Amino acid sequence: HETDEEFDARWVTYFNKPDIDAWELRKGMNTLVGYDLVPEPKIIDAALRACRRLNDFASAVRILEVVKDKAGPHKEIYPYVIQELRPTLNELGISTPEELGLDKV
Amino acid sequence: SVVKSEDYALPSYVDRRDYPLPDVAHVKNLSASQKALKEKEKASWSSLSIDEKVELYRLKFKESFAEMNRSTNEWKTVVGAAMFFIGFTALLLIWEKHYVYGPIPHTFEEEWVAKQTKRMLDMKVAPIQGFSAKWDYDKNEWKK
Amino acid sequence: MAYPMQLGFQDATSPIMEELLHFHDHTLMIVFLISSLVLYIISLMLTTKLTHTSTMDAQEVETIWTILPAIILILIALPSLRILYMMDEINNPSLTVKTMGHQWYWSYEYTDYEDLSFDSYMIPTSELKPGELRLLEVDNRVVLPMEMTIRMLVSSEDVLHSWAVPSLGLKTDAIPGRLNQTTLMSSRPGLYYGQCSEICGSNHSFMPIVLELVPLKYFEKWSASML
Amino acid sequence: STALAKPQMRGLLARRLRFHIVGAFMVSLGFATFYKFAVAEKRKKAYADFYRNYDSMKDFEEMRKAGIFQSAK
Amino acid sequence: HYEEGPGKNIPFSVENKWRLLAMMTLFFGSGFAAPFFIVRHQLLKK
Amino acid sequence: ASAAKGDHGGTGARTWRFLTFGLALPSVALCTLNSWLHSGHRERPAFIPYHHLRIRTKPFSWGDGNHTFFHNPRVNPLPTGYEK
Amino acid sequence: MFINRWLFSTNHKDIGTLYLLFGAWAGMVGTALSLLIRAELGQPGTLLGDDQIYNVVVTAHAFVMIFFMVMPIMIGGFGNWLVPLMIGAPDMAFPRMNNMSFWLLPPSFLLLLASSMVEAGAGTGWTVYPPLAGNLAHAGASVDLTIFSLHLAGVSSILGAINFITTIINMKPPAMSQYQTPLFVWSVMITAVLLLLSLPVLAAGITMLLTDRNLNTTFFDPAGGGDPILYQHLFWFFGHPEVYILILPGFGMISHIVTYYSGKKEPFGYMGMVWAMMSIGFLGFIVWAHHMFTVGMDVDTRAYFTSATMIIAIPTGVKVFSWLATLHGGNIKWSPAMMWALGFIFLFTVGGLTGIVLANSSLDIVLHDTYYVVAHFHYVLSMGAVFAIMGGFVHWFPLFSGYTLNDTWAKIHFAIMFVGVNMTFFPQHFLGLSGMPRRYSDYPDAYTMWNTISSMGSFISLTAVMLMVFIIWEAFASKREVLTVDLTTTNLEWLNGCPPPYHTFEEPTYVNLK
Amino acid sequence: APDFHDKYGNAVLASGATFCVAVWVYMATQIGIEWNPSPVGRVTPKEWR
Amino acid sequence: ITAKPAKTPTSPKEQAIGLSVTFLSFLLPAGWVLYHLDNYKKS
Amino acid sequence: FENRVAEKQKLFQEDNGLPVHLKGGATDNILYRVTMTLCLGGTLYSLYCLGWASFPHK
Ligand SMILES: CCCCCCCCCCCCCCCCCC(=O)OCC(COC(=O)CCCCCCCCCCCCCCCCC)OC(=O)CCCCCCCCCCCCCCCCC
Ligand code: HEA
Ligand code: HEA
Ligand SMILES: CCCCCC/C=C\CCCCCCCCCC(=O)O[C@H](COC(=O)CCCCCCCCCCCCCCC)COP(=O)(O)OC[C@@H](O)CO
Ligand SMILES: CCCCCC/C=C\CCCCCCCCCC(=O)O[C@H](COC(=O)CCCCCCCCCCCCCCC)COP(=O)(O)OC[C@@H](O)CO
Ligand SMILES: CCCCCCCCCCO[C@@H]1O[C@H](CO)[C@@H](O[C@H]2O[C@H](CO)[C@@H](O)[C@H](O)[C@H]2O)[C@H](O)[C@H]1O
Ligand SMILES: C[C@H](CCC(=O)O)[C@H]1CC[C@H]2[C@@H]3[C@H](O)C[C@@H]4C[C@H](O)CC[C@]4(C)[C@H]3C[C@H](O)[C@]12C
Ligand SMILES: C[C@H](CCC(=O)O)[C@H]1CC[C@H]2[C@@H]3[C@H](O)C[C@@H]4C[C@H](O)CC[C@]4(C)[C@H]3C[C@H](O)[C@]12C
Ligand SMILES: C[C@H](CCC(=O)O)[C@H]1CC[C@H]2[C@@H]3[C@H](O)C[C@@H]4C[C@H](O)CC[C@]4(C)[C@H]3C[C@H](O)[C@]12C
Ligand code: CUA
Ligand SMILES: [O-][O-]
Ligand SMILES: [Cu+2]
Ligand SMILES: [Mg+2]
Ligand code: NA
Repeated sequence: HETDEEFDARWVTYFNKPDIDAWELRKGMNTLVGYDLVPEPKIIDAALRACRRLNDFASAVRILEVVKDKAGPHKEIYPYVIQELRPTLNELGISTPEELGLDKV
Repeated sequence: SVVKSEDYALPSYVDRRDYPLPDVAHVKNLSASQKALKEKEKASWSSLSIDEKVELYRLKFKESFAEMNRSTNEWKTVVGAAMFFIGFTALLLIWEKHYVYGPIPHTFEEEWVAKQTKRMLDMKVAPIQGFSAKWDYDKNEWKK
Repeated sequence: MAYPMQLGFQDATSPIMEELLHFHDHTLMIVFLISSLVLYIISLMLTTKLTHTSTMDAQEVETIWTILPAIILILIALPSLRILYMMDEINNPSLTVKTMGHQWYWSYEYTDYEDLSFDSYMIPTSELKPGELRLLEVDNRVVLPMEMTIRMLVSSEDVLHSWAVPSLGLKTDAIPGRLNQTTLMSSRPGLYYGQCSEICGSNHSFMPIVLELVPLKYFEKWSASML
Repeated sequence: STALAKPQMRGLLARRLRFHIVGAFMVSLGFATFYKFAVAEKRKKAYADFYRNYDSMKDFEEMRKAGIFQSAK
Repeated sequence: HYEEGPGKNIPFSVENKWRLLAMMTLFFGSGFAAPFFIVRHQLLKK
Repeated sequence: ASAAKGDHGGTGARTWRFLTFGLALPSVALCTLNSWLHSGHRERPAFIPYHHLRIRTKPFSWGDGNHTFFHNPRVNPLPTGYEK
Repeated sequence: MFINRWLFSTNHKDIGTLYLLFGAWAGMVGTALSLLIRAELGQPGTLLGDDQIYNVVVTAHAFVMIFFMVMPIMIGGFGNWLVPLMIGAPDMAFPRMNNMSFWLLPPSFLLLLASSMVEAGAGTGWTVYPPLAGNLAHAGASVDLTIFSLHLAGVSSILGAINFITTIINMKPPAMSQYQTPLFVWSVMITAVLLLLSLPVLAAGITMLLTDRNLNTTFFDPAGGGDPILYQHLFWFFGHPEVYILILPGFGMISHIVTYYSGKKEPFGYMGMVWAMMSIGFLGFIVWAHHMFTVGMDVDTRAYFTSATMIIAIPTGVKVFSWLATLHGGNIKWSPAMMWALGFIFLFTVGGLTGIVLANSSLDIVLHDTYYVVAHFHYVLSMGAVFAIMGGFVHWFPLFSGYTLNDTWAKIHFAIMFVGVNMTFFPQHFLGLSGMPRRYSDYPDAYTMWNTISSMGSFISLTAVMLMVFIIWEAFASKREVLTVDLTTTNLEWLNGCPPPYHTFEEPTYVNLK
Repeated sequence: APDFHDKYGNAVLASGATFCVAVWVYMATQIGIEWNPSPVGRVTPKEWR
Repeated sequence: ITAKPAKTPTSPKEQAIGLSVTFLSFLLPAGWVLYHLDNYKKS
Repeated sequence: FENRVAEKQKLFQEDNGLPVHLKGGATDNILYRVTMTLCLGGTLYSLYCLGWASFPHK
């Protein structure tokens, strides 16, 4: 059993691998959203930068979507996450799902 | 719209909130314009227009999370149709009562039941709770 | 007898039937609780957007879902077995009566002193006197003394039957070549009804039991009257 | 108005389950008490009250007078 | 070898939905009707 | 009999541990419960000096010669009856 | 080619399809019988006749529902279709003997039909107890045709059991242990062991009844020193295992359906589910005399059978809570199959709990041979076994046929059936507590209201049965061909497409040992 | 785009519930079904002997 | 599950036909026997 | 006796398309037709006997 801190660090390291490939990016996110947690901003940050290195803008938006989805009714998680990620979102030019209108049926 | 039947042996696309990054892109065969957009995507995303970012998203994914999670009006059809068929069943029961069943025995006639009821009270049927317990033997009436 | 729209047991006429009523109340509370908890948990599992789809460890929670049902089972079995052994206790009766099942009626024998025997047939619906009960009355009732311990012996002269009186808590199968014993004690005078309780052919539905419980002195008068 | 504080982000499903299993226990406890009053004790009182001053001879005489018996007219 | 694929791995044809409806109606209907006609047979016998 | 269970393919430690904890020890636990329910002393019967019981053809080589090796005063009478 | 394919089959899928067709047809017969029952009881008085014709109907209703609908559908149908696919095997071990297990069933059913057409039928109860079932109270051929019907059904299932055990032990990939096989495969294996051991005892008992009726033996006749109660022991030594046989494949299907539509790769607590099924199977052999608490047995024996029966609640509760824990945390897909399975979990639990009420031999004195027992077993059969059948049918119909159902229609069908079975059977608890006996064509007047309501419920379930037929027609009529399904990584039976080719796994799977 | 349930679901639900209630009420009250309710609070006992 | 569009779509009118035929195939034979019950108990 | 298994192996592995129950030659076909005719005729006859036994007779 690892601390939260050691769990988060493994996942940051995972997504920060410079030559992570597309398969590993998808495996990573698809595995992580199976757990009973919303991933820490430091994890999402590394995953978004992996998307940048893989020239994959759409998956970056999708990752913000599933972060919001994993919070379920806990409406305060996603705005806190976006707040913590706004520097990265600006640097990389990632538009949020809401800014793209992808949050409306 | 009529797809392939080696599909069962190949990775396929799925919109699943717990499988956010499916095995293949939504759009497999890109046009020249779409191919050019993918090239632009290798540059800074800040240089992408909103319309272009949405198009990158729609190349990769079919439905957004909000779209795949939408509620529907199906329950109205299901509940209403079930009530219709349960209603139709009562037509069968009406038919059965009209054409199949004859009269029930004379022991259900009102006077028989009145006498039967007294005889049951006279023998104190269920006197602790069930039946005679609910008769007032002093006041000669049902307990109020 | 049963009455219209009845939901539960006929009112208890014997001490053992009262014990069964209280034991059923206890067990039904547990049945209702477990049923409702399972229904509740189903709704709980189905009403959240939160997910957890990776492997879950089962070991810890399965201690709870074996130990707690084990304790509940013991809490049912303890009063259940107490009543069982109560029913079986030596009680020394003051009267033995035999009943023999037949297709389709019962006969009764009172042979402690006199050699009294008679047949007991359902009253056909077309012969019921006004206010009598369809499918339940007999021509000759089982006259018995109230407030006394009675030994009933049950057998059959043809196929299986079963001799039952629900408000006394009684059901004893009637098996040819076998003499089954049960004990009967009514706390009250009155008329107590039951029905053949093992499928026995054409008129299984139509061979009822009717006990007629009276004070001892009246039972003795009735017996004396049969000489 | 300034910065949002970090909400709980881990174990949300487990937290919901624990809260509602505890709640279900409380309700079960509650209902057990209702049922004992309204059903089990009710029934114990009804039988005890019926019999506490019950006169079986008087009961028989009433039934006998109403003509219910074959053997005692 | 045998035919394979949807509508081909079954002992009845689904080539025509109305012929199929007749078949299925005869199939399930005959099973549902049989106990009523056996009851009538026993009642009529004696 | 095939008993009523049914799990081979290449027998092994895992299966026998499964049997140990899933059948054998639960049965011991059930029998342990059953026995603790039915314990509690039974009335010791009237003493009768039957000649085929409480045999003494030679004193025992311990004690006073007249007590069996696991003598229980509550339930084991001497040839002369229960001790005080 | 048609005769070669469908009469001479040696193919597990086609033989499974034959069983499914046979079981569906039998379900219509059993449904019609159940409606005749509830028509007789739907108002006070007599509709059809006395208890003989009525109890020929009751007896046939039970035999058809158990031997010709549930077991052929679950074991012959889903078992043959799914077990080889789920272990990557190219067919069953004895593919030709498998076809004989199927073709013994139309003759078995014909013998049951014949029993009801000759003389006055076998109005015995599905238990067929002597002396009522003997040659004085049931003279003539009806009961003997019934015995022979059971003999053929018994041989069918015994050979099928031998086939399933052998297939499941011997034909997995060499790396797959028994603890890597899916729970439905486990459930069929355990069911097959119960059949192997229990049916020969039934066969012994009904053969002794045949010789008492025809060769002047007296196994059950006291005039010769025989005992009617011996028959009951022999019958119920089979008949309690038989009800676990009826539900175990259902448990296995429910495990797969709940796992699938919770979006999970695996059921919660796999080894606990295996343990629980094996425990239930074992305990199911040592409890039979709870069908005999009123026959005159000694008190200590009643105490043992009360206790041993109740202990089965412990492994069964593990399965119920494990299904709930499989739902837990799922991305729930509210498919029609999921609705069947959720209805199963709750209604099976109610029926199991009234079974635990009946296990108490003191209370069973008053509840035995009453409608309380009927309520118990129709909750676990009409709302357990049948709900698992309907859930598996709607779930796997696109695999077997290659076509999708209309989900909205299937949900409507579930809704109608749910109302119908509960209206039919819930009031029967009141009828039982208040003393209405089993196997009665008419009842004292006080029992009218709940019999009236119960019969009304039975018509609602009839409307559901009719609608199902229409729904199956609509699917074959419209021909929406399946493309893909989700979760194939943990549902191997789907990975050869819909329907799979006649021969699958000609090249076996690759599974290594790390 | 609107599906079958958007277009018709409101009408199916309203008409279904209306038909079902009306036909069961008719069946229960107008065709001579004998429900045999409790005589408690209902029947006047009448001399029988 | 995903599927191709129906090869031979079944319109609401076709469904009303299939449903009606299906229900009639169950109801009419049983109805005929039950209607004539009295006619059977007298022969 | 001499071991003639190899000649039966050659016979029953001949690539003639015949299923195993017919691969022995014309005798197999005769025995099959006898068996199936007795089975189907016997079954028809059992159906006639049902019809006869289904009504009051003798
Ligand atoms: C889906 C709908 C289809 C339509 C068909 C019906 C479905 C069934 C739904 C029906 C909803 C059921 C809710 C609890 C029913 C208890 C009724 C009762 O008063 O029972 C009384 C007892 C005996 O009681 C007595 O000896 C004294 C009774 C009188 C008390 C004093 C008050 C005097 C007036 C009485 C007024 C009535 C009180 C009721 C008060 C009501 C409290 C809830 O009878 C019995 O034991 C019968 C017990 C049967 C054993 C199964 C129990 C576990 C089921 C729990 C989930 C239900 C699943 C339903 C099956 C599934 C249901 C969804
Ligand atoms: C699918 C079929 C099926 C199943 C699975 C069962 C399961 C059980 N049955 Fe039943 N039974 C029948 C079909 C079935 N039965 C039939 C057909 C008859 C009548 C035969 C005839 O006479 O024709 C019958 C008759 C019958 C009798 C005889 C009654 C009589 O004739 O007088 C008894 C008595 O003990 C009994 C008990 C049980 C018990 C204890 C279970 C247990 O296996 C149930 C266990 C399940 C649970 C208990 C619920 C889930 C558990 C939990 C949620 C955990 C917590 C629960 C507790 C702590 C209690 N059954
Ligand atoms: C599996 C077993 C089973 C099932 C499903 C049923 C279903 C029903 N039973 Fe059954 N019944 C018995 C087994 C079963 N019964 C037994 C063993 C007895 C005791 C016999 C005796 O006493 O000797 C009995 C006794 C019994 C009695 C008591 C008779 C008496 O004591 O006098 C009654 C009365 O209401 C009754 C009614 C019903 C009703 C209304 C249904 C309805 O719920 C039926 C509704 C219809 C279905 C559930 C559909 C069935 C069809 C399918 C599932 C096929 C689906 C097709 C495909 C998937 C392709 N049954
Ligand atoms: C009251 C009167 C009742 C009368 C009922 C009569 C019922 C049925 C008539 C039976 C006709 C039987 C005809 C011969 C059957 C032989 C089956 C057999 O021998 O099956 C073998 C498998 O069973 C095995 O071994 C296992 C061993 C062989 C099993 C053979 C069993 C025959 C059936 C007898 C009944 C058993 C009942 C048992 C319990 C009492 C071979 O299986 P296949 O799938 O064929 O081939 C596989 C290929 O790889 C072989 O090369
Ligand atoms: C007085 C009135 C009495 C009425 C009594 C009946 C009462 C209730 C009837 C309710 C029936 C509901 C049936 C289900 C309807 C929804 C089906 C559905 O929603 O399934 C979708 C339907 O599609 C589509 O067009 C829509 C297709 C809709 C088909 C609707 C057919 C209705 C038939 C009714 C028959 C009633 C007969 C009454 C007796 C005369 C198909 O799914 P996919 O294949 O994934 O998608 C393919 C797309 O290309 C479709 O566009
Ligand atoms: C328990 C399951 C059973 C479910 C109940 C079935 C529901 C009703 C189905 C309709 O059945 C039809 O009813 C007609 C009456 O409406 C009958 O015609 C009969 O009555 C007519 C009018 O009196 C005459 O014209 C006909 O000649 C005479 O056959 C006809 O035979 C019968 O097929
Ligand atoms: C040992 C065996 C298999 C473990 C494995 O190899 O994976 C496991 C599987 C199911 C387990 C059993 C079930 O979880 C049910 C019971 C749970 C209790 O917490 C202990 C005893 C209990 C009876 C368990 C004993 C043991 O841990 C079992 C039998
Ligand atoms: C109702 C009947 C089938 C009855 C049966 O299956 O038992 C079938 C046979 C031929 C069918 C007709 C035609 O062959 C096809 C047409 C299809 C249209 O969409 C409906 C009407 C349409 C004009 C059909 C009406 C109806 O479905 C018919 C008449
Ligand atoms: C029911 C059966 C007898 C069947 C017969 O009459 O043919 C008998 C034979 C052996 C008996 C068992 C054995 O006597 C051992 C146990 C003795 C206990 O007093 C009751 C349970 C106990 C487990 C018995 C239960 C039951 O009476 C059994 C199983
Ligand atoms: Cu006598 Cu039933
Ligand atoms: O059999 O329960
Ligand atoms: Cu049992
Ligand atoms: Mg009985
Ligand atoms: Na009736």
